[PDB]
Amino acid sequence: SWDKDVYPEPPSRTPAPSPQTSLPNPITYLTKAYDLVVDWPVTLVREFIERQHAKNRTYYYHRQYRRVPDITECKEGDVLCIYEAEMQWRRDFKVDQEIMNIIQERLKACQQREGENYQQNCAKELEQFTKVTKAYQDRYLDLGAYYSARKCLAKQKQRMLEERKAARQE
Amino acid sequence: MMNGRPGHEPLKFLPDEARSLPPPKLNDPRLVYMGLLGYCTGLMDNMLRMRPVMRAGLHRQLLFVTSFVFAGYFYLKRQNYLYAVKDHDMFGYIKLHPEDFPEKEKKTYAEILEPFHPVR
Repeated sequence: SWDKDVYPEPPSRTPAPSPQTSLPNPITYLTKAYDLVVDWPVTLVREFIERQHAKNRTYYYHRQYRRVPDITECKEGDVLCIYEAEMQWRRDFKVDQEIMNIIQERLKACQQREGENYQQNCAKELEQFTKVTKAYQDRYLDLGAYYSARKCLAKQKQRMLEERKAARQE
Repeated sequence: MMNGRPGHEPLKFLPDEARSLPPPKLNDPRLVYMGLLGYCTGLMDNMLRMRPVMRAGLHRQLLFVTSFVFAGYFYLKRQNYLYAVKDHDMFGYIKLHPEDFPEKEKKTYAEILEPFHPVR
C-alpha cells in the first residue's frame, strides 16, 4: 500500500442508499454480474501469483547516505572536498524536486476530491503548496543550467546580506 | 633550458644517473604503438612496391617491427630521464627559494563572498 501520512486521504462518507422508485437499478445488477464474471476470476489469478511470490521472497533496501562536509566547509580549489560536497548537494536537490511533486500531488488530489467545495476545503493544501513553493524558490530559483552548491550558497549569502541590511535600517 | 645545468655530460644519450629510474615495460603502450607503426611501415612499403601487402617479405616486416620497438625503448628511457631531471630541478629550486613559493592558506567557502549572478 502507501503511507497514509505522506499521502493523506479523508475518510469516505457514502450515503445509505434510500431508493424511492420501484424500478430496478441497472447499475446494481451490472455490478453484481461484473463482480462475478470479472472480479472473481481476476482475484483467483492474483492470489495464485501472490502465493508464488511468497515462496521466492526476496528483499531490497533503501540506501542511506551519511552526511559529508558542506560546501561551506570546503577550501576553495579543494576539488576532493568540493566534489563530495557538490555530489551531496545534487542528491538533496533531487530529493527537493520529489518533495515538490508530493505537495503538488496532494493539491491536485484535494481539488478533485473537493469539487465545487475546492475554493474552501483546499485551504491547507493550497497554503502548504504556497509555503513549500516559497522555500523552493529561495533555494533554487535563478541558479541556471549549471546549478550547484557553490551557486546556491552565493545566492543565499546575497539574500542574507539584503535581509540584514533591511533589518539594520529598522 | 636545461643544457647548461650542473653535471651535464656532452652528447650522452643515457647518463649513468638515469639507471636509478624504473625502466619502461616492454609492453608499454607507447612501445606497443611504436611496433604497430613499424608494422604499418612494412605494409606501406609492400604497397608502394606493388607487392602482396600482408604476405610479401615477412622477414622485412619483422625487422621493421623489431627496429621500431628496439629504438623506441631506448629513446623512451632517455625521455623518462629528461622528465625526471626536470622535476628534480624544479622541486630542488623550490626548496632553495621558499620566499618565492609561499604556502598560501586558503579560505573556506563559509568566508568567501562569491557574487551571485541570477540566470533569468
